[PDB]
Amino acid sequence: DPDDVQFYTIENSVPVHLLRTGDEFATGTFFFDCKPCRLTHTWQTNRALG
Amino acid sequence: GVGISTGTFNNQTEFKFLENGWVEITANSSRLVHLNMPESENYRRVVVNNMDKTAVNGNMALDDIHAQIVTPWSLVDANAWGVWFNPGDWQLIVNTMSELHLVSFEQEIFNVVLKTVSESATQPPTKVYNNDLTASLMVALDSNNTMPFTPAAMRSETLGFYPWKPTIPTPWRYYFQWDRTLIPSHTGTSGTPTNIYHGTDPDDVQFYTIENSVPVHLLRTGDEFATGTFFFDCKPCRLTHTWQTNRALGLPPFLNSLPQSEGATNFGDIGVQQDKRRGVTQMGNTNYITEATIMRPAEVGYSAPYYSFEASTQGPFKTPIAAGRGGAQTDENQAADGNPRYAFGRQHGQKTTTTGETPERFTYIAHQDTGRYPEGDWIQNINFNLPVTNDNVLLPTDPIGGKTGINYTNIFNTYGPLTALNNVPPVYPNGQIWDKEFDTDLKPRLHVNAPFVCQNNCPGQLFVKVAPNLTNEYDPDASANMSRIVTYSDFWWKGKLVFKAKLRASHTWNPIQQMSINVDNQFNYVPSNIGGMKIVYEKSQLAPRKLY
Amino acid sequence: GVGISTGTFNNQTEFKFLENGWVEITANSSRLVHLNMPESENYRRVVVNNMDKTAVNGNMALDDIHAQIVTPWSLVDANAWGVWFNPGDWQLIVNTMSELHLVSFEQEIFNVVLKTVSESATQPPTKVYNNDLTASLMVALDSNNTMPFTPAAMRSETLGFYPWKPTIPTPWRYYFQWDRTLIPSHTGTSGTPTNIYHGTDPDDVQFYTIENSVPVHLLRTGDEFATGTFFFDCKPCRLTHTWQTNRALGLPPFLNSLPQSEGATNFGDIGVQQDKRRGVTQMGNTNYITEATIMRPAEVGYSAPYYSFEASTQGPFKTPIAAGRGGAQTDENQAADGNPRYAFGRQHGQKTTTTGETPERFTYIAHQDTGRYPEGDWIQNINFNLPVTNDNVLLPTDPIGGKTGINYTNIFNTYGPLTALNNVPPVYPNGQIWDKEFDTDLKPRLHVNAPFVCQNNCPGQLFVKVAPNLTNEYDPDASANMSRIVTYSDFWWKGKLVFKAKLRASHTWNPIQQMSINVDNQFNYVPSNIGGMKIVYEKSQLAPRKLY
Repeated sequence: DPDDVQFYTIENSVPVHLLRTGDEFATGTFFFDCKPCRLTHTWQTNRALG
Repeated sequence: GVGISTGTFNNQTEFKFLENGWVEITANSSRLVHLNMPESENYRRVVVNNMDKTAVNGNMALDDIHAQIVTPWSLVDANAWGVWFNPGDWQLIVNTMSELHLVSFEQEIFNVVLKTVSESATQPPTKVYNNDLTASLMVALDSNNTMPFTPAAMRSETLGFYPWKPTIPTPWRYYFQWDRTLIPSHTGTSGTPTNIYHGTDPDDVQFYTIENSVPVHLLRTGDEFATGTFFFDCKPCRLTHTWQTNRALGLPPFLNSLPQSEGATNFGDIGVQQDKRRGVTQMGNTNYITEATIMRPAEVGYSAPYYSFEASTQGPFKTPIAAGRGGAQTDENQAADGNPRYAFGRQHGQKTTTTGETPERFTYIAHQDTGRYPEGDWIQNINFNLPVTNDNVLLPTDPIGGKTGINYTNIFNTYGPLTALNNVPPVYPNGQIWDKEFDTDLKPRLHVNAPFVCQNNCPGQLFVKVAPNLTNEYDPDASANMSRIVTYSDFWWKGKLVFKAKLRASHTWNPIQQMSINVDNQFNYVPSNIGGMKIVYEKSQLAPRKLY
Repeated sequence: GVGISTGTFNNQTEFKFLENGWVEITANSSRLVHLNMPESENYRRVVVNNMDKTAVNGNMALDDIHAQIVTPWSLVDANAWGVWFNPGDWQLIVNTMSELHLVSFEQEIFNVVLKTVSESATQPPTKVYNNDLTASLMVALDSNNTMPFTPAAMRSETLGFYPWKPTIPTPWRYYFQWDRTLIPSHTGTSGTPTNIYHGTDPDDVQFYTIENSVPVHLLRTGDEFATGTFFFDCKPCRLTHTWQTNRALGLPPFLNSLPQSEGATNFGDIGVQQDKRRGVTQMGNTNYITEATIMRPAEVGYSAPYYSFEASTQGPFKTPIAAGRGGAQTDENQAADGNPRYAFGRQHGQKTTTTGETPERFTYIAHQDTGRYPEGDWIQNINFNLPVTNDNVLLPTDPIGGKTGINYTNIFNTYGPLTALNNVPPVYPNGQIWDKEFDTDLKPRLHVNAPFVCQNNCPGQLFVKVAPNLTNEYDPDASANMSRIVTYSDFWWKGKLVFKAKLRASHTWNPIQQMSINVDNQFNYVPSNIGGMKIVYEKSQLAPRKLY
């Protein structure tokens, strides 16, 4: 579907870095936004409530 | 005063660009409203019983039985896109903005006029129109939103869409509780299914009057009225559509062989045995990793029962769906459920000069691919032995209940904790703009009739009425009907809707889909030699957006 | 240094909305340029004589005789739309802005590399590529604009249009004065018309060298170069077209009779005898006031001689015209003069994967109706007796000079003090962006090749060259040819063009013409399975503007 068409190129969208031996690159620190993950499992079924 | 105008006409929409690509659209709309005295000056409690029509087995969906309160007041409703923007403005919004924010609303009544028709029943019976200088128009703004909410757009009863054409308000009426029972049947259902209108549960009874609830304003020519500014509370509306299906989420398979030559048949090829590939699935008992099989993060869209009528305390009703289909498979011919259909008149799009009383209509096929092709669906036994065997598959083709025109997709529902969907797109010009949330403990995730639902606060409705213009004879204790001087009023209504939009940015190499005039639609945007006008509907989330 | 990059790749175009609907577009373009050592290390003075071809009577327009100076330097030219914007960006500009302002330009050379090809003439003769770490690239920026201006876009010799495809600069050459005489003739012209290349007027001689005029920079890997920011001086470019002809200026005639019914034949009618109407004309001896006759304020467009070759000191040349035609009458078939034609290669639009050396081409038919249908023209004797008599009319049909394929329109010129025209519209992507004004006392009102002419100051040209990589043997007094080590260089070029645009506003009820992708053009904006790419040209003043 022509209205669903999206051709993306890296070159046109992100700044590109050329690194030679002497160079290096570093992303800085990114902080996430996420609810915590539980490390425990539950075992109670409707049959075991109350 | 008598010879002094109390207002200004303004139907100019202003676009004021701010910083960081934010525009502030302020839509001005002005109309001349014509209003007649009421049929009666009473509240009427009426029942509609078309039992005769449902009396035919197989016609239940034709049910119209209801009770309602008929009031001597008229409703001034301006909540439909067509009231505020023209084809020109819509193009601007839709082609260049990426999100819409409804900010506020204001309306005012000015340049009120009341005349009285006097008939000089002559040879050729004549009638003289005279100004009633001391007569009053009655205005009531239910700002505490006391009265039940009745969006006139679901009946194509809003103000009209053209600034140079006078309009009229609608007679205000609201639903009154009733109890009705209707058992479905079909062509050749022996007997007569119960079809009963039981009446009213007394504990569900609520009779409302304007007079007892809202402060009423009497305006004479010299007067004017203005609502102040109401601010809405609503999440923004996106002006872009999504196109990615579960089938298009994430990393595609790495192709071990790429076309060497151009050619519509020169495909590339994954190079690995479907039962020898790496990756994740949720088919614990299979080694086949295919695009239909590989794991996706959640599900875009859901399956819901189709042409499903449900029944509660007051008759059957159609089960609503958040998105229909259309595209590769549905056009007008590949007709489905979920797509809305709009019927309307000369004041809202039907060609002006057209003679004939058939409404003008259209089925809206959005652009966000979030629906379903039920025909492509299949259930299959968990053993997953593959060229599946007729009795380890349920196809949209096998009949359910032994009905040959019913399959499991009509009763199917795949909504669940992984469902992702989008709110409804705007329908220009016949669609409603905002809607009142339900005062229900748990609320609906969306409304299929307006992209904007105001939660905590909505503008109240505006009611208008010619006050009673009595004659010399008037006896309140007569069981007769009050006799009035034939009075009518014309007033100017001016409304102001403000939006906030954000400008779109290109992100792909390729161009976007834009609304544009062309040799085939051109004549839909200009008058006829007769001055006939029409307002063809348009789509709104033309550009794509990535879902993930 | 050796292991240190001296630059950054950037091909991102930013759109930054300001106040009051002004955007500031800043186009970043980055390419990898490949460059070879020069054929020779000398300036060469060469003449091109295709006398043999013009030797055929009736072929004068096929003339190519010229003299030029061939230089050991290459030109880095980035002045073509396609270098800075993609189909995506163009859509944004063109559909939503109403005027364009070219503000500045900057370019820089980084990450220079020089290698030397060493051939190990083996069985299968081999060649090793090695880095020449101490070798230098030579850069010269003629910022005082000393050298003669040579826009590489008139030869489709600009940097290429795709950021992921390496490119190359063009060998710089410039015109050297010559004197030539060619007498026109035709098929069957008895004899041999003089066709002489006389040589050079000594007082018109100007031999220029880069070395003697611009400061030259030697850059080694560790080096980098950057032009600073140059600001242009140019009137804004309109992104809208005009459509009104002399025939559509001002108050139309009042119609005394209007259609009563809709119908493509239900016309309205002026109700007054053409010789009995009021109004103004410039036909002092007539009482007929018609739409072709009534007075207009000035003239929109002008008539100029067509397929007119003029001759001066150096051969014949085509007379240029400010606008061609096309529309109601001209399409590819209704082919005319004034419309430009573009021929180009794989680096600038011709499909990448296409085999074959025929250039890719296109004739640009603008959208501003400011041209002429010479076929509709007529001269008529001043007595104005009306059904004009064959000898009181000169029709585009009667022959001039007794030639049957020539009429007065081919020699006609109606340019004068009432002429109103518009500058040339932008041609994406093959068109040139800016041009240098002529250092002439009186200047041209426009340039038919670029919408932007910088008067007082233009950015200077950028010249590049591999410096000589000599071998052990080198004798400056030998009449031979200097022997060099086969060296070549690759460097990254980064340019930055800034524009200022204004956002458009709707002013009509009806929508505008917008650029949009569709099922027929869609595949022109995405790669092939082969990775073939193409860049179809587009139009730019899509929306209308009122002239008066």
